[PDB]
Amino acid sequence: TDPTLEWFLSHCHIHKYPSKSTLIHQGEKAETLYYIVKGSVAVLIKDEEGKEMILSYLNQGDFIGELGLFEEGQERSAWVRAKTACEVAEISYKKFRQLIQVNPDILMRLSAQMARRLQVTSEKVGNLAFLDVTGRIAQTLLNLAKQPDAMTHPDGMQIKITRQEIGQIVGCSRETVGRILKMLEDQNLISAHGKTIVVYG
Amino acid sequence: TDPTLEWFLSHCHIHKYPSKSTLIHQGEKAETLYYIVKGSVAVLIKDEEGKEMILSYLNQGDFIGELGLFEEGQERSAWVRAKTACEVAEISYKKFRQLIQVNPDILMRLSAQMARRLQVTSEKVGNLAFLDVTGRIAQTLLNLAKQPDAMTHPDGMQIKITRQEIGQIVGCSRETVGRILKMLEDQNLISAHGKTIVVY
Ligand SMILES: Nc1ncnc2c1ncn2[C@@H]1O[C@@H]2COP(=O)(O)O[C@H]2[C@H]1O
Ligand SMILES: Nc1ncnc2c1ncn2[C@@H]1O[C@@H]2COP(=O)(O)O[C@H]2[C@H]1O
Repeated sequence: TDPTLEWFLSHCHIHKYPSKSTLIHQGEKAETLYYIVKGSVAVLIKDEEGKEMILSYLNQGDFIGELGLFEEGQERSAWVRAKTACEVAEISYKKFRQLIQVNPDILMRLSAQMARRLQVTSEKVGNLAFLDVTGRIAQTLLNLAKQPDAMTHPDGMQIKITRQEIGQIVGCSRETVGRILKMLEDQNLISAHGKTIVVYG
Repeated sequence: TDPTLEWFLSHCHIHKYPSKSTLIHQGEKAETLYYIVKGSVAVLIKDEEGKEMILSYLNQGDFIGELGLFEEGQERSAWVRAKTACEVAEISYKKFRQLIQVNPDILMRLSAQMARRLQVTSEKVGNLAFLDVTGRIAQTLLNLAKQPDAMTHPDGMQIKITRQEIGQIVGCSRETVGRILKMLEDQNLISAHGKTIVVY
């Protein structure tokens, strides 16, 4: 059982958010911490022209908006959009800091999540620096194929994903994803038809 | 410095490291936490080929090797090499977790640094994804103009970085860096005198 989590949750005010709604806006003054009770969200950044890139998918049990907790006057570092319908707990940093005194184990949990996120984001940095847009998309297709939800196909592995989700992962437009996917098909690397993509061998 | 910091340091061993020496090797079993008492280090990762990429620079007052602390059986996520001569304090994770029980404020200081690192690293992800090699270099020069080792100037400030270094942060060749540094000079954005660049 987890008494610490119930204790924490009891000090928050829980709300429901339909999918696609924005929970956090980049630039806002940060004064509250969030905790995903149910559902999943996408943490994303945009460029001066609206092109989006997902930094991470966050799910049940994950804290959100923790980056502004340690210093005053911080701004939210990214937008957070509900991927599915969510049930999110919210609490002011001020109240949260009071809880940390009563039981530091709650901070230990938050920090464990921050360390994992740093490891994963550093990994992305490596890829963005070493691969160009074509390689980024190819490697993404390979990783998707290696995932558990990836189905087995007569000629390799089959994955389901829209050209737009791929664009969000690599940080390019869906039209760009379209051109590269077309090129990859001509090189006999994949087979794209509808929302289904077959990765060969 | 303050009493809490000094309290933490009294439970550590302080070791000296010369320039270019490796403090942490990627893949090692993470069992120790470090604190930079004096000096500077670089955090590096690389691709299947051996090409190095500078993830970050850390300085006096920064903790290092904190990532493997929250879960046992983890490997160091990167290589950490001394940029200058360093004076680094170290303590076992086991002993550190004990200190947390006495005074959690020590964990707060650590977590604050991790939060900052996540912000900076995420920003780096944005730069690499949305900026062309030229855009990256212009930004990097500014990020470097913010370093503690940067010198002032009657026209902006100055850095003593090399073309290999810049290429390692941005993700490009020494040649390309030169090519781009040249352009930025024509456009009156910077001025290079040897290994010294004056960022306006
Ligand atoms: N690299 C990342 N990985 C995971 N989550 C992140 C990352 N960058 C930002 N976020 C989350 O997005 C939130 C935006 O608001 P905050 O900056 O307060 O806190 C941020 C973290 O919760
Ligand atoms: N993105 C990053 N920014 C700053 N320091 C980092 C980053 N990634 C790794 N490190 C540091 O490099 C260390 C490598 O060993 P650890 O993984 O134990 O701890 C890591 C952190 O101390």
